[PDB]
This record gives sequence, structure tokens and C-alpha cells, in this order.
Amino acid sequence: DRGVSTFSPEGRLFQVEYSLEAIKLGSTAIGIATKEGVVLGVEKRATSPLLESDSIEKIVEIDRHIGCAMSGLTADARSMIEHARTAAVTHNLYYDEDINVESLTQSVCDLALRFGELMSRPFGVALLIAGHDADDGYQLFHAEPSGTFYRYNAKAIGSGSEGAQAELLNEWHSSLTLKEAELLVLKILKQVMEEKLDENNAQLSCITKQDGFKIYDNEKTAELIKELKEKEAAE
Amino acid sequence: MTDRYSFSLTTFSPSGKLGQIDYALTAVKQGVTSLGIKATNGVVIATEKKSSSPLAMSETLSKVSLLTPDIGAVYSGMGPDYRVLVDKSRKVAHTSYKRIYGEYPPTKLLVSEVAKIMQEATQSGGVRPFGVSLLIAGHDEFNGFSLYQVDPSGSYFPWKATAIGKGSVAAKTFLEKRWNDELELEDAIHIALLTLKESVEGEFNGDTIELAIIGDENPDLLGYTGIPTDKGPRFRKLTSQEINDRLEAL
Amino acid sequence: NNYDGDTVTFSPTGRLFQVEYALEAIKQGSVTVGLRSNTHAVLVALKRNADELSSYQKKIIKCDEHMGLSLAGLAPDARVLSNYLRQQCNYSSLVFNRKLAVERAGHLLCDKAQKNTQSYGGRPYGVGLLIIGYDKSGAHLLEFQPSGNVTELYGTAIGARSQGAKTYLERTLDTFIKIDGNPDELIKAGVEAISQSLRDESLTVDNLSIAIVGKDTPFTIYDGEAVAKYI
Amino acid sequence: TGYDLSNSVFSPDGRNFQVEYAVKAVENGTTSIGIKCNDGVVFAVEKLITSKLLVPQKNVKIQVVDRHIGCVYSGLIPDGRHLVNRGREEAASFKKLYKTPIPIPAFADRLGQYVQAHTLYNSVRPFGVSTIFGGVDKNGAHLYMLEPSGSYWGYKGAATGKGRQSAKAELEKLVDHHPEGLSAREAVKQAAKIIYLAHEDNKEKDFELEISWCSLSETNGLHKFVKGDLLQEAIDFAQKEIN
Amino acid sequence: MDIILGIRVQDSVILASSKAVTRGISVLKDSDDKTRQLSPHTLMSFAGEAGDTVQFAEYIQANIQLYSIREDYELSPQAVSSFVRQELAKSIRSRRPYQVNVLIGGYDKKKNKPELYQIDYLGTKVELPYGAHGYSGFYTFSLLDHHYRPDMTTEEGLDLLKLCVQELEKRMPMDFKGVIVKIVDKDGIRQVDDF
Amino acid sequence: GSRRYDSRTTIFSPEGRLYQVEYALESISHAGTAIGIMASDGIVLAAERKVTSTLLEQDTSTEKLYKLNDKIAVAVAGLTADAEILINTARIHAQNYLKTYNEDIPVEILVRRLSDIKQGYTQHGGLRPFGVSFIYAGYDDRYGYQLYTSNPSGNYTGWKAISVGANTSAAQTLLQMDYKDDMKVDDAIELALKTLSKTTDSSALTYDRLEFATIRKGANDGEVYQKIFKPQEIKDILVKTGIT
Amino acid sequence: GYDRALSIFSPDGHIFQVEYALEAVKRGTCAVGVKGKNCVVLGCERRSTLKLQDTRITPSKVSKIDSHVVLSFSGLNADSRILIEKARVEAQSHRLTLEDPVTVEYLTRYVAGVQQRYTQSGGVRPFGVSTLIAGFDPRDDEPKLYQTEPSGIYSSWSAQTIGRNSKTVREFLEKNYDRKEPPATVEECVKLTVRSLLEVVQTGAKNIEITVVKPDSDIVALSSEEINQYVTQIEQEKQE
Amino acid sequence: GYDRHITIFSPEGRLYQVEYAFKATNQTNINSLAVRGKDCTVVISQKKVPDKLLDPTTVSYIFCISRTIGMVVNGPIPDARNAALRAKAEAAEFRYKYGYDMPCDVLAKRMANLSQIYTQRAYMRPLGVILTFVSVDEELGPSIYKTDPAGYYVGYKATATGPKQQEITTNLENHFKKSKIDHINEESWEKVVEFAITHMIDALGTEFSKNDLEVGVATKDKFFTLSAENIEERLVAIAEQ
Amino acid sequence: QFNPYGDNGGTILGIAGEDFAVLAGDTRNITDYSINSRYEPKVFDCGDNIVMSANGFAADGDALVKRFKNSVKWYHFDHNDKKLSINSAARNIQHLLYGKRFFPYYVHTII
Ligand SMILES: [Cl-]
Repeated sequence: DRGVSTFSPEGRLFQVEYSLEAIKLGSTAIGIATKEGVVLGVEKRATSPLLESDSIEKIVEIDRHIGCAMSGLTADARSMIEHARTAAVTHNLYYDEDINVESLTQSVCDLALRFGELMSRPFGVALLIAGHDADDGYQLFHAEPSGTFYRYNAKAIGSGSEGAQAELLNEWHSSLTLKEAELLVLKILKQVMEEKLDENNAQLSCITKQDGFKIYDNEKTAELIKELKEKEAAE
Repeated sequence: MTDRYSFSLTTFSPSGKLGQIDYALTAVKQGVTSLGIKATNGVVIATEKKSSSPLAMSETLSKVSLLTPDIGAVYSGMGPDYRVLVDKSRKVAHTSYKRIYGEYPPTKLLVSEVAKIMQEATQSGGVRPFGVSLLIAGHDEFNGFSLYQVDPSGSYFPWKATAIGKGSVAAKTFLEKRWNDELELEDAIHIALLTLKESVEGEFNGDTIELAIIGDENPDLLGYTGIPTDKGPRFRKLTSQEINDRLEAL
Repeated sequence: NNYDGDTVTFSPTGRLFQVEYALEAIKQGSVTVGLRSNTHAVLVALKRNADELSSYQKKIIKCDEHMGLSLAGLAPDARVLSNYLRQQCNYSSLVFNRKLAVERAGHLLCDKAQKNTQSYGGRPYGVGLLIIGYDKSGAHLLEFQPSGNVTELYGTAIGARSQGAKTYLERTLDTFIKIDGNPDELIKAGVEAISQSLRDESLTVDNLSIAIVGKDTPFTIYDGEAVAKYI
Repeated sequence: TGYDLSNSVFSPDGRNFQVEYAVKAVENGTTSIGIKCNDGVVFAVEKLITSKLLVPQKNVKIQVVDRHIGCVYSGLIPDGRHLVNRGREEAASFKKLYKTPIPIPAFADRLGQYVQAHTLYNSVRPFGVSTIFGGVDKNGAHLYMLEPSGSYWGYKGAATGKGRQSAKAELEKLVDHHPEGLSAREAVKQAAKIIYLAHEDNKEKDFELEISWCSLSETNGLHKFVKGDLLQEAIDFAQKEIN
Repeated sequence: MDIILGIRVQDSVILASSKAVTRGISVLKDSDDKTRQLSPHTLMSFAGEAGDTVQFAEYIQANIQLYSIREDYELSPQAVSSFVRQELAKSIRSRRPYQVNVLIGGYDKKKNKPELYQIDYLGTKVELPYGAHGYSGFYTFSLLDHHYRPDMTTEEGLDLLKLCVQELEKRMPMDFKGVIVKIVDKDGIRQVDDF
Repeated sequence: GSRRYDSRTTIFSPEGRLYQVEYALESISHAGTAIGIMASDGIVLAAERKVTSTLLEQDTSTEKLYKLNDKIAVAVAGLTADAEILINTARIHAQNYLKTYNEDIPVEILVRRLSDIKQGYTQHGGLRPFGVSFIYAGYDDRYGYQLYTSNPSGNYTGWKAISVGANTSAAQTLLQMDYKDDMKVDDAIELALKTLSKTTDSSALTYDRLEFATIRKGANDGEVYQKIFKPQEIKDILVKTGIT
Repeated sequence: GYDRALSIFSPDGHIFQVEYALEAVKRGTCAVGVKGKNCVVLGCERRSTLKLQDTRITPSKVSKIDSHVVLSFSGLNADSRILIEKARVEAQSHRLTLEDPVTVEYLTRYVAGVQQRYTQSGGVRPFGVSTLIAGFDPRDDEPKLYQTEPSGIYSSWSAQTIGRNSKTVREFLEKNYDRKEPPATVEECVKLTVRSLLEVVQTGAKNIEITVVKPDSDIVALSSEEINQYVTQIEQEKQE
Repeated sequence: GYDRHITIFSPEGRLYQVEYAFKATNQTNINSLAVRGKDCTVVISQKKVPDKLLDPTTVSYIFCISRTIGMVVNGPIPDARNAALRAKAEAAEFRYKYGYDMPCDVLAKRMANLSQIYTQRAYMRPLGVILTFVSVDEELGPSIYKTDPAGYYVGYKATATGPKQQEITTNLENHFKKSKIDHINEESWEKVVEFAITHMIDALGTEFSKNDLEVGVATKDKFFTLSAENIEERLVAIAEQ
Repeated sequence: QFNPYGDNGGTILGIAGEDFAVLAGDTRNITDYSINSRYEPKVFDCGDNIVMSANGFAADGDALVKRFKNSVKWYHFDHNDKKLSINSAARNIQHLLYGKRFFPYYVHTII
């Protein structure tokens, strides 16, 4: 056939480029970083009404100060999360401190290109890693299967990403509040989702310095959805 | 480096054929004719010494080989494959039997070990099957005299008499008419020489024919005296002269 | 064509296509410039962003107090190679109490990249590196290609549109080599060099990345408002 | 067909096309030569100046093995370095066990067997270099040349790279006109000339000359680079001959 | 640990095991249960070096429970005892052997018979009508040699066991803080809460 | 490199089938028919040797029926050499179990173990599967008389009566027609031979083209006896049932 | 060792070996899982192409992983044994180290993790198996029902079906299963499970297997006659 | 058609890679000849130095494997030297392990077995060489044993290898048909070398100078190669009668 | 028998002030009753405003300090030139020491 670690004539790794196509088929995940915190939101996308939607876990805690959202082949993310959690805890053991969000992200991205003929293929999932540390404050990273990670003020990944990213382009400014960010994630998720957005098929989360990483209750998100509907009807 | 061929080179085709085994059998078909006949008091194995050049000393090339003092082997197909199989067969007779039980293995079990080695070349990674069919004649105390065929697949069958290689189809028909359950060893040798003459084109004498027997114990070939229970090897390779003597009464 | 399936296969004209495709990844990468005098060596790198919300990908990596590089191509491959250099610089210090020579650092990178071009299963590195350093024989600048070829130069540039900066340095050769004991002027020449490779976009405060090493100057990276002085 | 897609595969001719394709990479490289003299050897190489930005005399191509052997090669430069690294390991282990520095014929086979090993499997690529090497041992001077196939012979003169035909013709004249032999200092001068003459095949870009030598009288049987006045003297002699 | 006794009567196996855990100079606990249920009709008591005892017992327990689930079937006491013996016989030639002695009391539901097996840390197995490990047997076997009849009832077995424990409490130097008694019969395993 | 020549023996087709397993089953469909019939008082194993010769030494020959232990036996259909590899492994497993628990191995546990080995060759290793299908005839004190079959996929199932090898479709229909639950060994012997006699590709069914075995509690009191039939004994049972 | 990457991405971002493993599941016999208010029922199809089978000894479709959790499946039978064995070993290992039996979610997460590992490991193909894992957490009376598939994704279901014609029985369950009021009793839950299989099965004879799992390790498999009574009652109500 | 790339069977039962290795054998275009005397075994081989830049002393296809065993090779020099180094190692190991000098026929068998392995194992290619081993064995006397890429080997009364082997083979065959003995009935090795050269001249139809030949001689307890001057003396004797 | 340990003597002293800290140590190095050196530095500046001394067997002391200085260097590389706090350095040193739990660095370390 052909090598798994083969370069294309354009200078790209075939397998890495193909895994990016799998991520485009995944459910939407959006992250927005503010000076009051970082918000992470996801589309759950249940395949059937009999599937209990609260069992869909696409937002995940890595440590008290670091959260993570996923999009693509979500089964591939489990070992990445396990590594991230281990790295975060191990560093605390070695250094009696929290680990930097960037350093955590770098540790996850080191796994990415460890494939060949090590694992047999790249990961088929992209991650939004959001957190806080004392040095660089509130941060949001986009970890890809290429081993590359970009920091973002705001980022959308998954099937509705380019439409959502264009929307984030206009809406984001450096003075956003946490409440404004929450509504903004809900607004853009509602735009790109196939089904009508509610508290059962969409999930919010945030990371603040005080309270740490928190996944929002369905009751709490339902209120923010109702607050969104009214403010859009307000003009 | 490293052997990176850890996958099978012999695989099932859509029709259920194992191609490499079939092709190995085709190589055996091209090989020179060899045969085996079982008598009441012995077994005979024989083949033609197809000399590649008249400058070559064909005595140095042994197609019939001693495996144990009571077991011998002959082949048809690829000579080099046969040679390494004889080496492994001789060694496995010691490692997997004699060093455990203090005696040489019975014919059927040594055959089983050889068969196993050939089967493994049919399934293991990065190897082709052996391109030979063996005929193994031997004797042991509890089974008596026996004659086995071993194919590239690793399958083995016991025979009263048989032939393999070039003119096997004709030779087996010739043996069916002549064989009976009352043959003495000398009668089997006579039939062996008759059968082998049909497949041979050129010279037919003691120097172009290789023939060995599994018969009576040979205390003269033991090399030592002083142990009554040790009576000598039953395997014996017939000399060029001994063959020619029987070609006059042919 | 039929001979580009893996790195272990020469073409009929004696070419290694997988290596050439790896070389292509560098050309797609953002421009970076390297140049030196007799006292100092300077790296200038144009950082690339994904979009307006994203950060600008870092291009320069420190290897030791007296050595470091800038990258163009696959950033993870630069991380692997820079990590290797860090270890080799560190082995030299711990074992021999000796700062690793820039020339010997180049030889080590060449040999590491080479093994990936002759063996089955692996792949060539998809990144080009510009190594600067100050050792016992003064200032140095190296250009690393993932084919294995390493070259000591007065100045150079790699990445997209790097030919413009390389021509400028080829003209300015006699001028910038003489900029001794003046770091700011050597950086100016490097900033002016990388400007010859720009189209549409210009050098902004979070776009530009500069590094310097010299006689009494540890390898230090300048980003953000620290490079506004040179814009 | 398909016999040329994998290393270590015999074509119906009995040829290994992958090794023959490696030769094409060698033929594409710069010119390098070797001259066997009275009590030693002289190595010289053409270094193409791709740009003015190349620092003169810095990108050294000729490599020393042990302290008595010089190695130069044409083709893929990294492949040559890999081969020399192995040569250095081979020489070190020889000296470790046997005390004496590795003889040149002994060293030649070590490289030969290693290069030949890379024509035995499809999991490795052949070397994209022809290596000219040699030096002085207890039995005197020796010059060798080693091809991608692992083939090597002893030589009076050797040449490889893009200007090998030109160089070979020049080497053949020296062999004919000097049956009694050539001195070490003469060989350095002649080496400079031959590289300058062989540069006509690479005449687009200008080049830098690099010479080294081992000689029993001139260098005490140790490998040394030709530097300064002796190098300039050879360059002047070379420039005089082309005009 | 210290004293573990076993006695096989007509229709059941009775295991008695001391409650004391002493490390050095102090008695850290006086209610320790030195036994594990391997299967519904098989019980194993144990005594030996600290840590190893529980580690070994729970390891055996896990293995038998795994077998039970896989085959949906309870192994015979004889089969369980043979598995345990092999583990100890493997263990004695290890880098660091399990220093554990066990009694296995089981009721074979197929044969409708109680069975008592005594196995020491070397992997020395014997089926017995009554058994003990350590210094317990030195006092108790003379009483059992005298009083044991194989047709004894469970109540008679308990009375004979009380006579053993009374002798031990009289003549042994160590205070083993009484025993926990457990009965293994056709209905399974139960603990005698007053002894 | 080596990838070029890799057949990839352990992959799914687009339809979700394992190529090599399917082709191995095709191989087995040309092998001599083997039949197993379970009765209330024993089990019968009957099998047809493939186009034999008059010069084959039958009394010392074994290509179909093999003994795994004193309680369990197997009938083979496929590559004999492949089967002997697995048979020796099975014999060892039974002995391991006996050494560990001091009890004879339950039939299903042995069958599961061999079937798991076969499965492994279809999922990992890159090797070809064993071109063998077994009929397991055995007895233990839990389930009594049992018949199982396993094939190259590593899937196994229990049976009252079953055939493997050639003409299984025809054979299975004939067994399904005449089999009854209250059947006895002597009746099962007759059914097995009658089925082979009808499904055989040969002109006539004779003693020299058959291997035959029975597992009976027809052993003196509560115990089980295996009987691998001799050539003369197969000849007698052929006359008794009225086939020759 | 054999290191060949069998599960790899294609230009359209698909892993065909994982997708072809799902086709093996599509071929497998139908399996269904329905959870009531205080129970979970696992229904399984037995294809009647195989008669003369010995149903005493033939591997049953529903397997106990522990005394409180069960696992059924659709797809390759041989592959399922490997997952079941690993799951059973992990269940005992969890009890040994945590001193508490596995939660149904944990056991599912393990089995799903094994399945995922086989989709990006060299030299191995994915499992051609989807599982339904059901039971009750220790000291908990809330019913649990999870599904896994070759890719390694898993999720919780009020009711779910897998295997051949699962599209049809999922259609049935989606209109007949009410979340606000699930089958309040064992009878109602079994009835709904048998009804759902009767949409696909053929004959309601020995083609339907039912296993009821209740809290506190109360697991029982219904017999032919018990199931046949459900089959009888369903069709007699249908004749109207 | 990958059955032609690696050593697996073609439908005809053939190994094409082995057959193509036999064709590589004649790539050097050199002919070799071996004959046995009473006390000696002589091997001669054509020497061709086409380049004037070559050091002719280093151009050789005859190898001193052990003190007693000599080996001439027909095929490319890299594979020739590969085989030579291995045979030297095997001969030395044999003496260490078993306490006596490795016989010529045993070494031939060992190298033949190694060659057989390359025909069966896929990752190893055959060597494109034919190895002719010569010695005066302490048991068997003058010995010629030849190995090829198929793993085949056999003893010889005399033998020839190369492009024009058939012409040499028939010439030798005809001589032994006359003499009716298995060797050259001659006391001194010098005259056996003269016989070898004379019959190669007759068979090939070409004259030889001292630099056109390469000669190896095996006597009891040593094998040695002749210098150009030793060969010249041999050529002078041939011409003078 | 070979004794891999030795005693190089010396004495060190650390005192924490309100906004400062001192780490002192004598400069004498000895074996048995002989002086090796009258001035052999024992207290080292390890960067990031941390001072360290590993007193006892000097070979193990020098080895430990060398490895910690190395850890500071790699901490900068791996975590974006972040300053290694004294509490984090302390925990890092615990792992360096306990890493050789069964063949210890024979030193009394103070930072
Ligand atoms: Cl050998």
C-alpha cells in the first residue's frame, strides 16, 4: 500500500491530513477566553431519542484549573485525557504546584506524532484545552493531531467550525464578561446545530480562578438559553 | 535490518487453495523419481543419482541419508531443502527424544517431528514451504517395519509401497501389480530395481543408483563389542558392487 | 512517481522524493532570517497566525545559554530536533565542562536527520532550522536541511519568499559582517533583510520575533513590545 | 518489471537496479579525487560555491578516520558522513582489541562489508556515495575507492563525481609519465590542477579547492589538511596550468 | 498469625481461627477474621507472615471467583485445594516466597461430603479429619486423637473444639484473644457468633 | 520495504467478513466428510478418508480421528498437519488442567481454549488461520455426553448430530430427518454410516475408506471407554448394518 | 512482531476497518436491551437456521461478567469471548484492589477502552462486536444499560437494540418506550422486550432468549415455556 | 507478479530470484578452472584489469580462507567478499569448537546451507556468486567442492565456472575420458598448474601473459597464491614444449 | 571489600530571616586525619535566587548539586522560562534523593 508516515508531494503527512477530515465530521465545540474566565461549550448530538444525553461526555476535567472539550472521533480522546490528567497530577507531585496550561497542552501534543510501523495511526479528535495559571492567566488552546497547538482568544472546532469562527471573529473583544461569553457560545452553537438547541443536546462549562473548572447543570444552562432568547427578541 | 517479514507468505486463495504448497508439490513433480517398498522382514528405499556433471563425484552427494541407526530417508524435489531437513531431523531425534528417553524415536514419531517442521514453513512468517517430498523408512521394537511419505504441507501417510517425483504415477501402478504381504526383503529390492529402471533414461548401474535398506541388525557396523543388548544399526546403504550383483539376476 | 512511496527508494535519476517532499514543507513555512557579524549572531523570524483570534506560532527555540535556532516547516519536528540539541549541549557541559561547538552541533543534527532517510518505516524530518551561536571561535550561523545537509554561512533565509531576503544579504554581505559591538544595528539589518520577503502583510508587534547571541550576550528571545523598537 | 522498486531484488539480468540508481546520485555530486604518491596519498575535492554567503574554508568535506586515514566522497554528503562514523567505530574497535592502528586494506573491507550489507535487504537503502579513502600503514601507502554496491579496489589514482571522466584522463597521464613514482609535494600540486581541470563540468558556479594528505616524510604518516602557503602554492600552480 | 484449627465431622467442616493480631509488643486488634470465602461451599483459613497471609488469601479468592463466573460452576474442594497447593509449590521456589499456611474447609455438593485440607507454605497437602498449623497441633492433636469419632454431629464437633480451645488457653503462653468459629456444610458457610 | 508483499490475513471485507476464514472454510469443504452423533448412552464418530490407495498401510494410519485424552476425542476435517499442531496443544491443555485441579478437564473448557487459539490467528499476528474444522466428542460428569464443532474463525457450537467437511448440507439434512432424542449408540452407529454412504463422492463405502470411533459408558460400571475401531472392526460393522 | 497498521484513515477521513467491523455487527443476530423502573431485560435473537443444536451446552448469548452485571452482543462470536474474558478479569481485579464491585458504567468504559485500543494498535484488527452491558451498581436500585461499538464509543440508553434488523426494532422501541413512565414491573418490561423482537424474529419458539436482571445480584434467564406465554398473550391481544 | 521479487514459489515450482542470482554470477565475465593432482589441488582464474588507474595487486577473486582451504569466486566482488569473510569466520570457529581444521567439503556444506536459507527466507537475498573451495584434505586428499546460489553443492574431479564454462568442462571431460583416472597423474604442483593453464588456453582459444591469469595452489597443510613472476615461469615452461 | 562511600567532613548552616536568607559553610575538605583542600567551595548559587549545599560525601554532594542545577535548566526549557520557586525546588530535590532510596546520596542537603 504505502507508509503510514508518508509525505505527500506538497509536504504534508497523508494520515495527519486525513484525520483532520474526520474532525470536520465531529460535533461542534466552541471555546471563548475572557479576563473573567474561559467558557467551553459543545454540541452533544445524540443519534437517537432513546440515548440518555447526560451520558454524552464531550467536556472533561483535566485538573481543577484545566478543562477540555473534544470534537471528532471522541473515543480516541480517552487516552489523551488520561495522559493529560496523569501529566497534571505528576507535575504537582514533582513540583508542589499547578502545571501551566501551555505545558499541559505541549505534553498532550507530544503524543500526536508518535505513530508509525507506538500507535498505528494519528488521533482522530481535536481538543480545546482551557485553563488558568498565575503566569499567563486565562488561556484557550487548540490541540490538533498534527502535534501543533495554537492559543486562541476564541475558537470553534467540528462540523460548524468555519461558520462559527467567522461569527467569533466579529463578536469577540478584549472586554467580554463571563456572562456575555456564555450567551455567545450558546448563540453560535444554536446557529450551527442541526437540531434546535436546548439544555439536553448542548452543554456549557467554564474555568475561573476562584471556583476552578465546572460543568454547568442542565437547569443552569436552561436559564441562560431562556435569557438568550429574550435578548435576541429585544431587537 | 531485522526480519520484517513477520506475516505469512502462504495464504488461502478464494478457491480454498494454498498456492505455495501446490507450487511446492509442482517442484516435487519435476524432481527425480524415488521410491519405497516394505517387505515382511525389511524396507527398501531407492532413487537415481542424477549427476549434474560427469566431472562431479556423485558419491559425495548422498540422496539417501541415515537419520537414526534404524531410520533412513530419501526424497524427490529440491536437494538443498532436503539436506537441511535431514540436519534438523537428525537433531530433533536427539533433542526431542533421545536426550529425554535414552533411546531413538520410533519411525512414526520422528516422521511426526519432521512433518511439524514442514508444516511450520507453511504457516510461519517470512518463509516459503519446503520444496520436497520425503520417503522415510524405519524400524522400531513395538511398531516393526514402516514406510512413510511426508509432503510440503506437513501431511504424512504410511505406505506398503509407493513412489514420488518424475514418474511416480507409472511407478505406483507398477508397484500395485507386484506388491504382496508375503514379500521378503530381497524380493522387495528386486522389485525396487525393476520399478526404478522404467524412470531412468541413461546409465543404470550401482554408480548411478542409490539404494538403502532397513533390515536385520548389523553388529559388524556397530563399531564396538561388549554390550549384548546393542546389536547394531538396521539401516544399511547398499554398495555399488552389491547393486550390480542384483542387476545380473534382474 | 513510483519511487516516492517511502524514503528507502531511490528514483531512476538517483533522487529521494520523500526527502524532497519534506524539503517542500519548509518552503510552505513562514520566512525566517539568520545573519551574523564577528561579535554577534542574530535570528529574525516572521511568525504566522491561524486567524485574528489565534496567537502567532513561535519560531525561535533556545538550546543553551550560547546557542539556539529558528524553525520553518513542521513545528513538532523542530521541537524533537531542538530537544536533541539541548541534550547534546547539556551532555557536553556535564561530562566535559565544555560548551558545545556550533559546528559540532551541526554535525550531530546532520547525522540524526540522515538515519531517517536511509531506513524503512521512518520518515524524514519536515522542518528547516537556522542555528546561531557564540562559541570559542566566535559567532556562527548554520542552515539545517532535513536531507541532512548542514551549511555554515554569514547570512541566510529559509521559508516562503526567502529568496528576497537571501539576495539582500548577498548584496549587504560586506556591510553587516563589519557590524561589530553594535547589536541594534545588526538586528536592524536582519529586520531590513526579512522585509524583502514580505508581501501584503507588514511587521507588527505580535508578528515579529527576534533572537540574538554574542560575545557578552546570552541567547535571548525578543517578542511583543520588546521588538517595537525595531518596527 | 517492478524489479527496480525494491532494494536487494535481482532483475532478470542479475542486476540490483536500486544500487545502480544510487550511482546516479554519486554521478550528480561534485568532483573528488585521490592520488597515490611515493610514500603516501593525497585527497582533493571540488566544493561548489552556491552563494557568496558561504563562509570560506568552513564547510569542510574531507574527513579523518583514526589519525592516519583520510576519507573524501561524492554524492549525498550525509550518507558519506554516516559511512565515516561507522569507519571510526570500526577503526576504534580494531585498535582497542589489536593495539595497532587499523591497516588500510583492513579498513577498506570494514567499509566494504558495511556498504555491501545495505544491498542485502529491502528495509534499507544503498549508500548514495562513492568514497575515495586511504593512508599510510606499516606496509606503506594505500589508496582505495568504494562504490554503492560495496565494490572496492586499490588504486594508483582515483576519481568520482560529475567530472570523473576528465579527472581520470588526467590521472592516467600521470601514471604513464611517472612509472618511477610521484612525490607527495608533486601530488598536491597535481591534485590541485586536476580539480581545476575537472571543474569544467561544473563551470556555472565557481568553487573552493580543498586538499589533504598523508605522507611518511611530509606528515609522519598522519592525515593533515593542506593549509596556507602550501595550499596557495598549489592553487597558483593549478591556475597557471589552465591558462 | 497464630492458631488455626480445623475439624471434619459427619456432615460439616468446622474452622476455628484466633482473633489476635500482635505486632511486636502490642496486641493491635482482638477481632481479626483470619479467613476468606473462596466459594459458597469453600472456606480457607490462613496463618503466616504479616501481609503475605491476606495478600495470598485474597489472590486465591479472586482466582476462584473468576473461575466460578467463567464456568458458572463451583469447583470441588479437592480441585480448589489442588489449585492452592500448586500456587504455594510454585511460590516456594520464587524470589520471595509466600510465607503462608492454610486450612481449606469445603462441602462437596456432588459427593455430599465435608472435606478438610491442610496445606503449608511449601505446598504440602494432606486431607485430614482434623488439622492445625503452627504450635496448635502440639496441644490439640492428642485431644482429637482421643475424642474424635467420624460420625460426630456439628454440635459434638463444636464441643470437642471448645475442649481444644480451653487446653490452648491453659497451656499456650500467648494470649490469642479467643477464636472465630465458622461452619461449612451443604447450606453454605455460617459463623458461630457466641463461642 | 516488506509491506509490499503482505497479504494482510487478518482484515475485514467491505461486507464485514474475514477473507482468510471464508477461504479456509472453502478449503475444508473439499475435505473428507466427518460425522458426529450424540446418543443417550454414548457418542459416535464416523469419518471418510480421502481417495486412498491399496498400498496405504491402513491399520497404522490416522488422518481423521484423534485422542485428546481418555474422555475426549476429535474428528478432523481440513489440513491434517494444521490439525496435529492444534491437537498437541489441546492434549497439553488437558494435562495442565489435570495437574492444576486434579480433575479431568470439562469438555467445553478444552473446546473453548482451542477455539480461542484459532480466533487469535484471525485478529492478530498477520499469519494465515488453521485450515481445520473439528468435531469434539467427549464426556464429563457435569453435562455428560457432548458434541461440539469449531472452525477456523474460532467459533464453536454444541450439537446433537453434526457433520463437517464435504457435502455437509446434504449430510445435515439426512441427519435432521432420521435423528431422534431417545436414540441409542447402536442406532447412531447405523445412522452415521448410512449418511456417509449416501453423501460420499466415492462409488461405494468400504472399510478401507473409513475411520470410526465410539465413546461409550459401555465400560464396566460408572466410567467411560473410547474405542478407535480397527480396520477389521469397521469391516464387521459395515456388514452388520447392511451396507456391504 | 507483526506491526502492520491495519486500521488507518482514508482520504475522506474514515477508518474503513472500524466501519467494516460495524458491518460484521450488522450481520450478527439481533440483541435488545430495555430497562424498566426496577429492572433491565436483555433480549437476544437465535437464528433458527441451526436446528439439531444442543441448547444445554451451546454458548448462551447473554454472559455474566459479575454477579450483578451482564453482557450481550451482536457480531463475531469468537471476538466476543475475548472481550467477555477481559471484562471478567477486570471485574475481579476491581473487587480485589478497590474492595467494591465495578459500576456498570466502569465496566462499560473498560470494554469500550479495549475496543478502541484495537483501532489504533499495530498488527491487530478491530473487534467485530457491539455489546449491550446492563446491571445495577452496588447498593443501588437504579437500572443501568450501556452500549459499546468497535470504534470504542459508549453511551447510556433507556432502551437500545443492535445487530441485524436493529433499525426496525429501534423504530418500534422509539414509539413504544415512554421515558416519563418506563415499564413499571418485570412483566411489562419483558413483554415490551419480547414484542420488540417479534417485529424481527420470525417464530416465537426457541428464537427468543430473555434474561432479567434485578437489583442486588438477582439475575435469572427465562425458559422456553415462560417466554412462550408472553408470545401467546401478545398475539391474542393483536387479534383485534 | 511478486513471486519474482522474493524467494517464494512460482506456479511452475520455480524460484526466480535464485535463477537471477545465477545470472549475476557471470557479471564479471571471468572464467575459473580447478583440477586435482596427486598431492595437490590447483585452481586458476582469469584476471582482467581494464582500468590503468587500478592497483592490479588488489584485483583478486581468489581468497585464502584458512591455512589449508582456498576459495575462488565467480560473481561480483562485494558478494564475493561477503562470502569470503563468512567462510573465514566459520573455519576459525570450527577449529576452536571441535579442535581440528575444518575440512573443505564441510565448509562447502556449511556455506551451501547458509545459501539454502536465503532461498527459503524472504528478507535475505541470495548471494550472486558461485564458490569453489579447494584443499588437500587430511582424510579425503585433493578436494574440489563448489557451492551455488541455490544452496547446491558437490565434490568434483575437476570443474570450471564462468561464461565459457561449457567449453572448459568438455575439454576437461575429454582428457579424463582418455586417462581414465580421477586426477592429473603428476608429482609436482608446478606441472599440475601448467596442465591447468594449458587446457584453459586450448578450451578458450586465447593466449595468456603473466598478468592475464591468477593461480591458487593447495598442498598438504597449506594453500597459497602464485605471484606474477611464479606464473611467468609457468608460462615459459609451457611455451618451451 | 570496596566501600563506595566516604566522609569529606565540613559543616553547613542555613538561617531564614524576615526578607533574606543565608546559607553558610566552611571551606575545608578532608579524609580521615588529612586536609585535602583549605578552600573547596561547598555552597553553590543554583540560579533562580536559590542557594544549595549537599554536605557529607563530596562526590554524592557534587553529583546532587550538578543534577539539581540541571533540573533548573530544564525547568526553564519545559515551562517557558518560569522561575522555579523555593518550595518547588524543595519538592524536586526530594525526588532526586528518593530516586536513589536503595543506594542513597550520602549527604545532608540544605537549600
Ligand atoms: Cl549448517
